Amino acid sequence: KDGDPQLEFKVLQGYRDLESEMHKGRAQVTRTGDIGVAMDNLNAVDSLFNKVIGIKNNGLFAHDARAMVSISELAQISVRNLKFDADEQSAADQQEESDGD
Amino acid sequence: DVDLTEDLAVAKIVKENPVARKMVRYILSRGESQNSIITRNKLQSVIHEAAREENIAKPSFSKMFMDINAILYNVYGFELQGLPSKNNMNAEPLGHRAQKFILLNNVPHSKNFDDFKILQSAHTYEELIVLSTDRDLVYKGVLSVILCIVFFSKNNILHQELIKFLETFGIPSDGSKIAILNITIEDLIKSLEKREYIVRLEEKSDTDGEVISYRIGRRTQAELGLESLEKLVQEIMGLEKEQTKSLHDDIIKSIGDSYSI
Amino acid sequence: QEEVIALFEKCRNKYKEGQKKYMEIDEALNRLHNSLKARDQNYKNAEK
Repeated sequence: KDGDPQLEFKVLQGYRDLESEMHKGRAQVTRTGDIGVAMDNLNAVDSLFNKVIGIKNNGLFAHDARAMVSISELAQISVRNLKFDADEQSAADQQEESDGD
Repeated sequence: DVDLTEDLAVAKIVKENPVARKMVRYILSRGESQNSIITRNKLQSVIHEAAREENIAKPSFSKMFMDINAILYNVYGFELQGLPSKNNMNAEPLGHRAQKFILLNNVPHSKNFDDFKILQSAHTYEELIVLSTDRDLVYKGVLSVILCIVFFSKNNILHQELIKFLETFGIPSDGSKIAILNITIEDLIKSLEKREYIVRLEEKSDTDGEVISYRIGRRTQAELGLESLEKLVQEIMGLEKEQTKSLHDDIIKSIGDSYSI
Repeated sequence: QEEVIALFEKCRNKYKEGQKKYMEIDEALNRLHNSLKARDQNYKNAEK
């Protein structure tokens, strides 16, 4: 695990697809507020980084951190939505989001 | 024939008044360029100016206002409303007794039409860009967003809280010229003030200086139809008739004392 | 009584589940700390 180009690029690819799926859960959470997306993305990125352990290309760390930031926001927002079953704050974004084809 | 005869008699009163025509001319000019309310004093002032130019003795002010209102209904289906004074907000149609005046559009929806307008403008925006109509549309849109904010704020939200919510929707609070509008949001605010869409409250707390909150200005308030607001929200979330009265009461909650009802 | 029983059960669900999720948060914090404990050292080695 110290310098396999295939491992690094597959990490890149999995993370990009992860970004796409997290954008999907972005809208999912905006409508609903699920925490499982956040936790599972965290686990996915951590596992991939575990594979990146020993591999030392900066861009992977940068993108991983991007993932970290996104997932942390995911979790915080989902917790906020979990605490009680604001709505306009949800709605205006949804208004903006639903006006986001 | 009710319309025909009524407009005929309207034309007669016109033979007694071209003044009303010129009046609405200035009315709609001032609005279109400005989107403006007008004071009772300004009304009677231009009225006296006209009476001098017409060289005819001044008839009833209530007469005149009612006459022109009916004119622009049969021609425009609209109502000229005067406003109750600002002093009545912090301390029968009055018409001639009301102080601040604007025009109101008095038809209901024609649902398919408004949606088709939505469709045309959809072509518009999708083609648009990676304006004055649209410029004002964004201006009003931010307005409406903030309205909703104040409603979840129960007709009271401080300055900085509003500022945060603006940042919440990606609005650059840096002080740059507004995208497309090339101005500062502050100037927008001062407009809603002059356009009476907002209320700015500044209180000198001896610990924190002047703390500023904001409430809904009577331009919007008179503008803000209840059912209009409600079905608006339904359309915000694409809602059915199910949560109708439930969210109706939720909105009642969001209002509270928002309006001097 | 029985209303208090229902409130106790609902607050049980709330506290327990949300606390589990907060522990999820905590372990996510731990993992992210691990990332800044490892990748930062990778920065140390690479840059030095």
